[PDB]
Amino acid sequence: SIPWNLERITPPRYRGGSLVEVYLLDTSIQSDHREIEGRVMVTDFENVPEEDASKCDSHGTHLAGVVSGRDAGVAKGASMRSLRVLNCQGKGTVSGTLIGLEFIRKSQLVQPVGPLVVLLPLAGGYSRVLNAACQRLARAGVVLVTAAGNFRDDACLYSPASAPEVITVGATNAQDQPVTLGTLGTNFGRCVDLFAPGEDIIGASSDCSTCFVSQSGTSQAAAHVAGIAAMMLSAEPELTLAELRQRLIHFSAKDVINEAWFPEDQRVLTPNLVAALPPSTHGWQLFCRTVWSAHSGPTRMATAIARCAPDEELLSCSSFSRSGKRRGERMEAQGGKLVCRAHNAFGGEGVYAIARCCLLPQANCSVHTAPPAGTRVHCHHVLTGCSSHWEVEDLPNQCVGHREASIHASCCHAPGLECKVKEHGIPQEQVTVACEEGWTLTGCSALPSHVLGAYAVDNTCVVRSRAVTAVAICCRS
Amino acid sequence: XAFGXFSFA
Amino acid sequence: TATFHRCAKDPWRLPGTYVVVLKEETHLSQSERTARRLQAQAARRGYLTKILHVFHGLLPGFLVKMSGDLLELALKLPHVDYIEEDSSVFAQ
Ligand SMILES: [Ca+2]
Repeated sequence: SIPWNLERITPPRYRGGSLVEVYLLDTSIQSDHREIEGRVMVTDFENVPEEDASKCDSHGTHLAGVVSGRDAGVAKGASMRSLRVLNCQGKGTVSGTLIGLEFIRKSQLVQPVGPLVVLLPLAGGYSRVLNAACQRLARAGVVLVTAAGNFRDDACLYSPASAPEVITVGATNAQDQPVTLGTLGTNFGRCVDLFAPGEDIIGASSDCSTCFVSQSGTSQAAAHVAGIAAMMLSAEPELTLAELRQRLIHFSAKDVINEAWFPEDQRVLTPNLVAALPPSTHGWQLFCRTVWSAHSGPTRMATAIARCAPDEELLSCSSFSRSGKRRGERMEAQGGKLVCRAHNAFGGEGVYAIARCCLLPQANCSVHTAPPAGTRVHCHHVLTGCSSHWEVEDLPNQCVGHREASIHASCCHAPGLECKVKEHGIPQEQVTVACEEGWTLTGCSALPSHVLGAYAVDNTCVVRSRAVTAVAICCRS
Repeated sequence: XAFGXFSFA
Repeated sequence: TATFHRCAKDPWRLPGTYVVVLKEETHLSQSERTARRLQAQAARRGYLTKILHVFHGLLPGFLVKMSGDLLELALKLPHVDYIEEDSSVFAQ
């Protein structure tokens, strides 16, 4: 009898949301449906374009039920408030959506409550202004969850999906595969934070006050995550957005999506995570996440930058180009905070900088750099990361680089932190080395025969080449 | 679907 | 230095309505003044405008219904950061 989706997000060991409020920006909703009646407040805020009743409140009601519905919801307790920014045909405007976002912030200022989660189950093309409003609303301390989009396309081309400082959600089906349906389906790529159930999801139907319907979409996927977030913020109300994002990732099912469904270039960029509720099993833990930059573009002096959230430390930095036309990467300070910067080669199509960002309080981290000598540098403190760059066109707490390259070590003062280094080499398209269960990958790099790049995938270090050696740095309390 | 609405159109 | 943006997905564009975004520290009183200055400069040129909304609390600025003919004029108003043409969003 349990819907496939509510079982899927249930963790392998297990035992809400009322202190938290969830705002929904959507169509009108049928607030008297028995799934949600008394749990949702309709604000009667409305800003929608003209067309060009059962059907009018269909989309929204279903999602309100997914978030908070008493029989089929994720966060069966939670309080909701709805704003109407989509018309009866499911259409809205950027301007209207801003006015809605703005309404939420004003409400909050006038009658402050607890943590807020905002579900944005909608998408248009890339919008400078909409991404900015989202960012600003996020910095004011509000959590935003949005749909990746349903176009079987790179989510960075759509807003709010592409909007910085927002949890963006793609959709998977009962077989844990990305939803694809003809030319439509889940969006993907590096602006997608994680996936969640988004096919055949049962919830409240506005046909009648006790009816149910299965609907599919990245909105449905995002709604599961808003619910999960409402529960997470009820248990730990002081969570920052960054702490919350690190928890969603850590508690996700990993390596369960077959990445063959996605275009070749987006596979590496797309996170293989399916959202889940936190376990009854939970003391402090080291959380890290992998952050891909925008592609640097082909300019000769191009740089890609990967940044962490304000309350995270950058513990390592690597890079990747599909061509292998690369001048590597370096950790550089910027507004008193370290960022990961990667350098394109003359004639390269561009490169990605790939950060490892971790929640590490009490860390005092610095960078130790040595110019071309092979080249070596150490923490004279634990080593958490090696990076390397060169300026030429071609070729024990210690980093070693190429004799012609500069080498950079990330060194942290973190008592209570243990790190070890694990090496693996072979004759080869991809070499791989994983931290042991209970350890957190902090750094991933290749020993210096021509490498395309290296990247952390969860707690596995991947090195891609055209006698290659993967090197993983792993830490724990 | 135009555009990706109501269950993948 | 003020720039213009509109949606790359052409069917989703909604010409004739524009979001005028002002620089970060601009005060609500200034946003309002800038909108009126715009309407006035437009009226002198024979153009009707309608100020639909004045933004404050997240971004300063305003939403305006006008012919795109006026964009060169609007980009030169004081305090303007950028202007974006309104566009469509859809339930997902
Ligand atoms: Ca994002």
